[PDB]
Amino acid sequence: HHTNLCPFGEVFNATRFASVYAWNRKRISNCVADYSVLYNSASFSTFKCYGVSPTKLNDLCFTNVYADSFVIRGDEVRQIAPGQTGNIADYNYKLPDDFTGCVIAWNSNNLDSKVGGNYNYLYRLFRKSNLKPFERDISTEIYQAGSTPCNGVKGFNCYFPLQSYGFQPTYGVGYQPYRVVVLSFELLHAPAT
Amino acid sequence: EVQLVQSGAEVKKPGSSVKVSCKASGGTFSSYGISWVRQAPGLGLEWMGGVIPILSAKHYAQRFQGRVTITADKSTGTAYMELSSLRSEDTAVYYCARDILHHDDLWGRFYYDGMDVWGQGTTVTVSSASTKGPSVFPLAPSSKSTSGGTAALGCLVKDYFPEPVTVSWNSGALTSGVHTFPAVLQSSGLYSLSSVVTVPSSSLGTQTYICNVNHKPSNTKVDKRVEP
Amino acid sequence: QVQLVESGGGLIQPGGSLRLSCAASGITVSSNYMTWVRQAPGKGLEWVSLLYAGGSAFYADSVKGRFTISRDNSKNTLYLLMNSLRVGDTAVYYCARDLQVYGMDVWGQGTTVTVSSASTKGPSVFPLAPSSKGTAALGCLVKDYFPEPVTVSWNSGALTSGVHTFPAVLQSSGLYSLSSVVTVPSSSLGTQTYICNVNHKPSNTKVDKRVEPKS
Amino acid sequence: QSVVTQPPSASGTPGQRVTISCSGSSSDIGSNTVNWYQQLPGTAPKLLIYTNNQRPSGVPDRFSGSKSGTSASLAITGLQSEDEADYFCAAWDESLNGRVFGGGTKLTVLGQPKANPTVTLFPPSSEELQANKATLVCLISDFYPGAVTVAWKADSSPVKAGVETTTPSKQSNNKYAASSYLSLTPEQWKSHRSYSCQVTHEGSTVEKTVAPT
Amino acid sequence: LTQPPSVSVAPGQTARITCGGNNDGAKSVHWYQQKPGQAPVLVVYDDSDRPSGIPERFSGSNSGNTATLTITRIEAGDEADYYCQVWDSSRDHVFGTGTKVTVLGQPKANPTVTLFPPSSEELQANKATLVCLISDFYPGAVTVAWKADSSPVKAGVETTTPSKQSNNKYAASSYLSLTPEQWKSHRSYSCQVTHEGSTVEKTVAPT
Amino acid sequence: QVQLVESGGGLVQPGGSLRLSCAASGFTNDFYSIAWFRQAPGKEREGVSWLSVSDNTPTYVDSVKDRFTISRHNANNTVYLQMNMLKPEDTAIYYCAAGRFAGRDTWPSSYDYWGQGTQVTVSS
Ligand SMILES: *[C@@H]1O[C@H](CO[C@@H]2O[C@@H](C)[C@@H](O)[C@@H](O)[C@@H]2O)[C@@H](O)[C@H](O)[C@H]1NC(C)=O
Repeated sequence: HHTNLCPFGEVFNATRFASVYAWNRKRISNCVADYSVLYNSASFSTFKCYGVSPTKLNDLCFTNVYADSFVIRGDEVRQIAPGQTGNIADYNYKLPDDFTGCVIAWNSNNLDSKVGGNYNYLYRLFRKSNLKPFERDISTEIYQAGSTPCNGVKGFNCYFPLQSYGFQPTYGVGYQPYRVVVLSFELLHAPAT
Repeated sequence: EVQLVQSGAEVKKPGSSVKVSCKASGGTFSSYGISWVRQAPGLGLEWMGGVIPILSAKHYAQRFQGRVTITADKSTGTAYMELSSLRSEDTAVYYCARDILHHDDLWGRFYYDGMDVWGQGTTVTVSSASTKGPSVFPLAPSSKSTSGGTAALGCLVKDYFPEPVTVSWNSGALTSGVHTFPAVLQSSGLYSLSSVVTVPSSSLGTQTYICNVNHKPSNTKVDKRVEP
Repeated sequence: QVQLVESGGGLIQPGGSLRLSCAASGITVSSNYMTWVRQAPGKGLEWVSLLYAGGSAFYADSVKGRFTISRDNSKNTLYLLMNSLRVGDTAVYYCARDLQVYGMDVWGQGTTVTVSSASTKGPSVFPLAPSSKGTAALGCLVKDYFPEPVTVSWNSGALTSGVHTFPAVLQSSGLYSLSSVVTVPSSSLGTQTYICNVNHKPSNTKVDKRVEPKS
Repeated sequence: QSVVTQPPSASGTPGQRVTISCSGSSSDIGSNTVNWYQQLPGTAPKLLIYTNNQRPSGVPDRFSGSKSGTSASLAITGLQSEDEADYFCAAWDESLNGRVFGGGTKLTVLGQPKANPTVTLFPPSSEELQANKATLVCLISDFYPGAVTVAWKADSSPVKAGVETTTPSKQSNNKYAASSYLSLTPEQWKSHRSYSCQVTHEGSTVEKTVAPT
Repeated sequence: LTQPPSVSVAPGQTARITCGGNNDGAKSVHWYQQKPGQAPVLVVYDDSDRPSGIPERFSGSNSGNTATLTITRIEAGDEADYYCQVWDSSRDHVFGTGTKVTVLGQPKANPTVTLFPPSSEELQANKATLVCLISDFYPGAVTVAWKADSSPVKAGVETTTPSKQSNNKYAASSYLSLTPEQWKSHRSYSCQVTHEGSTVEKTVAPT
Repeated sequence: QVQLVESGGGLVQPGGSLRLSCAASGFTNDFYSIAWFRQAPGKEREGVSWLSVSDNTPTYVDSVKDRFTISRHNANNTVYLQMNMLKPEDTAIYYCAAGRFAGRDTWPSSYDYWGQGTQVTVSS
């Protein structure tokens, strides 16, 4: 049967991913796919589920799924988790404390890195305050650290808030690109369906 | 308006390397990328690579990936482009321009979105041959180069390298009627051009015509008298 | 404008607590990467802690659980609370605003923290005999005293030229130790008597030690 | 092997409108902007359009861009003589991770007059023959439009060995010039009765003929 | 991060200070100058950038497994300690071990090493201290290694920092605290003092 | 509170077997996961086997797939890693880690609890 299979292809197998500061969100519903093959896959170096069981995922049903995808550094995968602090968790992508879903990551050094450097994926380094869960910031306003307004002038305390991930084939795993897919599962009680 | 002055023209031997400079203008690096584009003779434009100083970032074009280096010294505020293992097909004019950046927030990327201010370009020549002064021969006027009382006489500037060669007539005193043709690049790698001037046929027995060939790369000047 | 004035340093007994301040001018602490960096007496630089503009704090492994970084936006001052101190924490502590990619531009003048004992301990003086193997060097070991300084003379000041009193060490025990040597000709080791006069004023210590060749 | 494509040439009556087409794929125009450059012969290119259809300062509203899916178009209203140039489109293709320039489109304004080429053929000089070399020089000037084909003939038969010809170059009077050279041995020159330089321009040919002394 | 202990450059010449590590491509490099009794001052940021007001004599570079700071036309005002710091992880910073750039104001002088065994009076108090005294060396940069018989010893070592003595040379002292059993167990202990490639070693034995 | 107790290492010949054990103590429920990291001489910590406790699902790296076997005994609340057909490549300090999740990860920093390492040496 294939009345409506889950279009995880457009997310996991996407030809290009977003930068973490501008992470994408895909809404998934209607369908019905299996997560055993996902969890039993030898390609996902990270597969962490919170409040839910990855292999008992086939037994459960929900209302909605949010498929958040982006690219970060290797040693930043640990931030994609509830209750984390750091450059990514504070300024790029924040998971709530009551997060219900799975965090999936895999090494993408074969795709998102080229000789000389893949200086395309970006991240937010400066922000006046931390992000609320699932908040997205794409502003390029010159960050102000002094009392004087920057007014579009890159002066003393006035710098750009974004920087470039530079990925090369010889870099270490902690600095190699990793594509992340965050699946958020919604609420449901007494699944008789 | 700003200005990007690149380094002078270059002539290189296959296998060597060339490094072109491109001076910026004040605080150009602030919110302005820089691209390196070359254009072969009679061909189109070809992006080679670029750099973004504010993001401390740079990328390269597939064709030149693995044989190019693009640096940006922000203290001097200028960029460089070094192409190594040069081939004859790398003969082109190499341009440097500032690129206005576009922000595609949907995918979280930052690429170049047009280059308004351009540099003046840097001509780079790659040929296996080395320097040689030209052999200048006179192209004498006769009844077969004469039409309607006007005679056509010239000079053949043959087998020289590299460009350029400048030709004048009678130390510059004769300018009208002169037609100096662009040089041809022979299969041997040497250049050859010609410069002709049309004069009244009645002046052949009264005025002496001398072509002044100057090939500065070889430090050679030739003054060739052209007689009937 | 643009100043990082620090204060709060001094001596503090081991296991004690001490709080450092970093008054800022022109630069807003609450909207900057503010860090603390300490430099042990004569070693390199060791980053200690930081505070994000968003409130996230991070610490080095050598100070985790013992130090705490905070700030006050009304006073525009960076703080560093220090608990359970030991002699390894004795250093000159700096505060600096971090720009991450653009480094640490503005630094404070730095305050000094000395973690050692108290009261006053007199030194133990041991002779450094001249070796039996044209000149010979003998000295006195002024060991385990606090606080500085001690004065060392030779033969009640009658011997000055050739005397070299070395600066003292600060042992990890918090106590000081120094040595004073005088390089004499080898032919006089048997006919002349050498006595170092070590004085420690805070302990009212006056020690005269004779230094003879080792038997 | 290139992705972006433009028509090689384009014509337009003065004062009217022209469309230059730019064809791409999903990897460049699918998700990245496309800009347009104008380059005059001998000079350096300049930015004409930059965000599909934004105009920099100094670009009149006679130029307008447009983008729909994988295709782009440049329109030039009220054609003026100074608009005759090369037009390149370009977009940031990510598959190759870099900007890709179009093949270019040469524009020709039809207000200019046609001109037949002036051909002058010089035989080998006696000074070069004394150096055991021989070179026939055929100079072609004052022809518009800048496109000619040159053929050499030995006595009563064509020849291609030893032929070197230049590409057309725009002169000062906006006409074009080209030169062709035929290298011979001092024996090949004296053996034949005559040599001829044929210059074909717009279907018609002009031939000059020379003979040894 | 690994930095050389010290460099020595003639006045007016150029210094080069290296900063080595693993995977020095993605991460950036910053440099700091620390004059005596002064706070560090950022001299070079993001590999090659000079902040406002800092002389053009300074310059940086970085590629492979090595970054480099270049100080041209050196004056006595450049005598300081220079530290590198990477831009690696936004959760922590690491510094180099620092490099001393002695501007030469006098010729090179090798150190005079004197090693003393524990006194017979200290052993009776159930203590043992080896005293290694280093003096008359220029530039003021030395490293001390201790040895039991021929094995390296790291614990119990207390070493001063080089201090300028009267004749503008430098002095230092290293102490090895031992127990009388450890001192009587081995056959000999050694103090190894290195000063710009040269190495001076003194050895004492329990007799 | 939470504590990981580890034991079972030792010296063995090439081809021998060895049984490592990790005793989890201060967990309220079964919703946690266990990983085994080994730190070769000069190398970093590298995961070799994972176990989602609430799901009883194992995951092994390709180099130890058919040779290693991870399992959990319920009453003692202890996870075992049975290592058969050992090779000299397996010589490393082995650590067991836990985290409040159901899954697996290759990054040691993603685990908040660690037991004390046990030595595994495989030589002749
Ligand atoms: C990932 O891609 C695998 C490759 O299969 C090819 O791409 C997908 C989109 C299908 O159209 C398939 O018919 C193609 O041959 C898939 O086998 C796999 O299911 C994909 N999985 C996910 C999660 O995207």
